[PDB]
Amino acid sequence: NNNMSLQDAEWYWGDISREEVNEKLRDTADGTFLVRDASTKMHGDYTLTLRKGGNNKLIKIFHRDGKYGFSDPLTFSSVVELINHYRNESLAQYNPKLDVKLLYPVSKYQQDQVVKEDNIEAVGKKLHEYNTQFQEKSREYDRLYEEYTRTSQEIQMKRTAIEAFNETIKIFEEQCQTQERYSKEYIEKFKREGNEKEIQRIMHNYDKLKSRISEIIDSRRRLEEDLKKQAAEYREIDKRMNSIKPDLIQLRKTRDQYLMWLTQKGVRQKKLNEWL
Amino acid sequence: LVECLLPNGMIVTLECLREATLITIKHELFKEARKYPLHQLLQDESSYIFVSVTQEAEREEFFDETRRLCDLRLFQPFLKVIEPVGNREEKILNREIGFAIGMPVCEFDMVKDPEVQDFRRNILNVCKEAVDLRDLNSPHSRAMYVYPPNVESSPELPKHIYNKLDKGQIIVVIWVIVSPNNDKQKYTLKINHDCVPEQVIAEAIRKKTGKYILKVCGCDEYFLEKYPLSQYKYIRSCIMLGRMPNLMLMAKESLYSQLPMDCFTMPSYSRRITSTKSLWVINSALRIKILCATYVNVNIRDIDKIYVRTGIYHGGEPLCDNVNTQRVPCSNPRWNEWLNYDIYIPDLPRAARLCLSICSVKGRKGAKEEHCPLAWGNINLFDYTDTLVSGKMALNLWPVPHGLEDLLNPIGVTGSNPNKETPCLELEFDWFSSVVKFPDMSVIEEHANWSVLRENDKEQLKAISTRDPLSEITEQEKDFLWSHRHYCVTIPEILPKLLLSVKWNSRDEVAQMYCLVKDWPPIKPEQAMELLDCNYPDPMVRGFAVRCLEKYLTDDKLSQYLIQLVQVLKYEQYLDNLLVRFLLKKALTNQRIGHFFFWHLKSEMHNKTVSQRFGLLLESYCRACGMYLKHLNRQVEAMEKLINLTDILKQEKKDETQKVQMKFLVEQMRRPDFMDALQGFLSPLNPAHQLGNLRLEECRIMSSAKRPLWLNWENPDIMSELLFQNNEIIFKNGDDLRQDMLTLQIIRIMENIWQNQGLDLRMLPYGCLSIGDCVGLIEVVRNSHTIMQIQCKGGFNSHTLHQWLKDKNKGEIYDAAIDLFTRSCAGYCVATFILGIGDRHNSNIMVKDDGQLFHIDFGHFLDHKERVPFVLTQDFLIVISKGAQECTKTREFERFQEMCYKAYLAIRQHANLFINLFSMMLGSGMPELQSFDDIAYIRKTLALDKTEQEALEYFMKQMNDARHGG
Ligand SMILES: Cc1c([C@@H](NC(=O)Nc2ccc3c(c2)CNC3=O)C(C)C)oc2ccc(F)cc12
Repeated sequence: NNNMSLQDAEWYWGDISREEVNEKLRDTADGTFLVRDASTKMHGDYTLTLRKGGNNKLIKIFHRDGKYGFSDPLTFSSVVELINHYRNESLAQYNPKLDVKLLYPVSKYQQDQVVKEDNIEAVGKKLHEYNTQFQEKSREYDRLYEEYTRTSQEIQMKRTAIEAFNETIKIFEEQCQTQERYSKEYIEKFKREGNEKEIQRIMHNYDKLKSRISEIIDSRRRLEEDLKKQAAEYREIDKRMNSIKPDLIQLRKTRDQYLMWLTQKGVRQKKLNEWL
Repeated sequence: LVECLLPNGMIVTLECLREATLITIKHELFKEARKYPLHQLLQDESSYIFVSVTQEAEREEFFDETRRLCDLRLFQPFLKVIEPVGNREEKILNREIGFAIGMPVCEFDMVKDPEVQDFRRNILNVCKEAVDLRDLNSPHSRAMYVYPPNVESSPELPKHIYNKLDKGQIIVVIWVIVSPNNDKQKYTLKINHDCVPEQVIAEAIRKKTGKYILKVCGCDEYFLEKYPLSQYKYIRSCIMLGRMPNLMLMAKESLYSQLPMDCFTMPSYSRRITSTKSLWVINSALRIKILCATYVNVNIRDIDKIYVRTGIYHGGEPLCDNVNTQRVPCSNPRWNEWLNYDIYIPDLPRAARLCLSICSVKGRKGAKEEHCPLAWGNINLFDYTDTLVSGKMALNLWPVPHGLEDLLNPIGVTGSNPNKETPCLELEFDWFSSVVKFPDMSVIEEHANWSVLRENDKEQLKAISTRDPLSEITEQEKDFLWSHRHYCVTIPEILPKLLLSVKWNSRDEVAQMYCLVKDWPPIKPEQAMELLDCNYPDPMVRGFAVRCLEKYLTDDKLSQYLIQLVQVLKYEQYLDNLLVRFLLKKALTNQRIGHFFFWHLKSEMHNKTVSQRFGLLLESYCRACGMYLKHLNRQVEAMEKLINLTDILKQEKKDETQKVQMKFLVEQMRRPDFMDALQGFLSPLNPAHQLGNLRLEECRIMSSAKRPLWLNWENPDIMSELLFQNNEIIFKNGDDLRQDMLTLQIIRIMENIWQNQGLDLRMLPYGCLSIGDCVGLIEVVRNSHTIMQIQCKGGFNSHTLHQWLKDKNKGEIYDAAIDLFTRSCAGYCVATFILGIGDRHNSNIMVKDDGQLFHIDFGHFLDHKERVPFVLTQDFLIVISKGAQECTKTREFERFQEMCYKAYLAIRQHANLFINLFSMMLGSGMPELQSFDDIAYIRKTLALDKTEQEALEYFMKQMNDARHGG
């Protein structure tokens, strides 16, 4: 019949934690599901988790008097019966607000065959070839992250000095226009006696003001040289991380899939830290 | 040389010294103007001030001429001379407030955002209702504000404390230094433990033969409130250790004359200041347009496509499916695509958001399209005035929190990255021909009053109400709860469960809950603190979880639960909410709260996501605190000196040996400006101790990892010998200290439960405090040695710790240095197990003076997260079994295991409270407390899926596996 034992249910996982079911129903299409043993451990509860639109729904499978189901009238034989009944029927039978059908089961033989090197002799060597690089994406990613967070600390300082020079340079120019107000009628037009004090008084005072107002503008224009050289390099190190972060996500799916295929399912070793 | 800018178009080059004040630079300035041309149009020195730019690029003017040259923080040495403008003292106060909070007050005026500007003018009646309360009945009311009673919430005593009082009698030493030539007449009394502080003094004057106040000798704590003397944390903690309480009678007027009358004045901005459709009338889906990304930073030859993933959330949970956009190429990121959502407009909840992002599709590997986010950003859908956003909008995008792999960041902060060199993203929302509001609470309690017998299964309600907040919840139970919602008002501790069952994307569920929370009976404030984490974002829930704090939380507990009440301000969405009107009305009536209120906010102003709502909140405290702002300024300048001095060691002197560095340190500290800021100020670790004259012979550079800094002060009190007589502190620059600040707060809450049960287990939760970004203060404990030091001296053997502890005390007291090594070697094992601590060895274990067994260095607790079993080393067993050869069957430690069992259980009947403190800390930004996936190990060590008798058997198996485990 279609009533088999849940020991061979490919969608059946059994004894795993709530925090590993969450990253198996993460960003997946609706009607994705699996069944595992309850956490309260009554030996035969088998909770069900359903992914209906973002959220992970969680459904109970009661086990009174050798019968199965969701409601009080438990009227099914096995979970392989109850799970196959809803892989082609709608869950709106039980819940009018849960019109979903158990479409995509989360298998486990799907990724156990993706592994290669059937003999264990190549498993330890196809393993050490994938832990030298994941332990290199560790260093290669933090060598180019402090250099990122550091340069972000420098741009915020240089960008503040420019608000310093844009204030200073405006404090000098506000005097050249108020200097000219006085210098035209109070001390030179009234002093028309052919004296040379104006060449020493205003001609030697107005010159040092103009040798300062431009003297500061030559350092604001100079400060922005390294700010532009630095804001450009801040994007070059922000682009190098993006070409490294996704490849740093794949090597964490290849080591763990080689630390489980034979490294633990083939043996329960405390020998983990020499065959890596 | 300084260049001055005169008021008549002149310029003078004046030679200066780096200690001159503004007068000696100004009154001498106008005497130099004689030898320059237009000297007769100038005026006298009066009616003129300076103005200049500082390190913060501010146009500050100097009304305070008593300041000196180096104290100004100029950018280049120039000046200007004008006449004054504005209010005179207001310009002086706004410079104080800006030095405390670390940023100019003028910055908060160039913010055009109308949300930032109605907080500032309406918060000022919380800063005013306090000041009309700290000064109602003076000088007495002003007294309790500055030195508030340090009492315990529970009047009555445990049973292991009432035993040490023979017939309820205490022996206290009432010093009386009233001789005009400062001579001391100590007394001694035998009085009860339930005596008010106005009867301890009412009878110490008939011994001698009124109008006085008591005080703790050595650290100026005061007994001003009419409580039972045994309820203060000084009296109550002497009866435990069997020591003698040393008081000192004083006169009131000697206290009231150090309370300078301060005032509060409304700031400058105090006086600077139709046809609506409800949301329940619109009929449409929710559609949002995506125009273009201004620019993104991804390589060309690596990434293929990019898209913008979006979602509509209500506090961590999606209200509908997630929508994507098409995969445009890297070079031309423009979409112009309307996206449509399967949510109905009147079915949007008041606290809904929009969480979007920009991901990249590498692919090219079978069907393995590996997605990876590039940026993120959240935005509210409603407004602080109850108004749905309807228009166009830009949004700069934050960086992805590195360590996070999810494609959206629902937990982040809703706002725009104030940096401008960031990937921008234009949006556009849909216009509905007018403003669309949210319904008021009188048109919502009719939609529910319109859409509207015991039982036998009351046991399943109780069985769920008493469950873990991190425990499972099934679809069958959520419908069981919501159906029986009109009977959950008899089991009020179930409300955090009845809210995860309601569905927030349907406005008949929500409209019926509001009429249910409006009459809910109040909860204990130990339970109404779960309703403030990142899972209960509604504004009627969070306004219920704050009327329960404000009448059932005491200042004792608030002081203990303040590191988490400052983290749930980052979980808020608006600025003028009800949690901030509560934590501000408290910091303005208790300088003990306000001291740590300040330093917790100030410690994280360097983080750009929170740096604008804290700064607005500091500025409102610093403006109504009063006289205490002067002490905070003197504390900030002290740490500023220390941060600078340590940088030179970390950058310039970071390559030669310690010979040159310890001489450079005494060379730098002996300097007459460093020496004047580092003396005469209160302590950041404790506002009741007050530092004093530094000791250059005592201060030294330490040879630890980062090479921190040892510092020794001196108690300037006149009876500092009775209490301790030195303050020692570590200063660290380069190590984050929030991992430990929380580790030491659990240890301090564990020990407080044990003490009330009747179990006299003794921890030592010493002080710790982070002041800024990777910089903090580490308190030092006096007369204590690490196990490594005590054993390396005695040269392998396993009786060294017993020989040492036997030498250091012997005779009639040897039965107390073994009773105390056991009452504290148990507590620090039923605590380093429940919290999965496994980083323990000799160098971080310390036995104090009489065998107290002290744990230290809770910093590398993580960095590897099978499990962490237990320790119970062999040489700690010999000290428990009194040095006997065979310790495994000794009779003395069978009451040892009996007191570890009573401890493990009492921390298990209070496992919810420990769960509701790691969850209030998830959006803190700490890199190892992010999601509930990290607070999972609490349930595997407390055995929360098992039952009680099965839990105890789990721990007895754990001890025996390590009692002889290697
Ligand atoms: C973290 C952390 C805790 C939790 N403790 C652990 O998670 N311990 C642990 C460490 C390593 C391993 C394990 C367990 C298991 N397997 C490992 O390798 C509590 C809540 C259980 O409490 C804190 C308080 C303040 C703070 F800053 C951080 C923390």
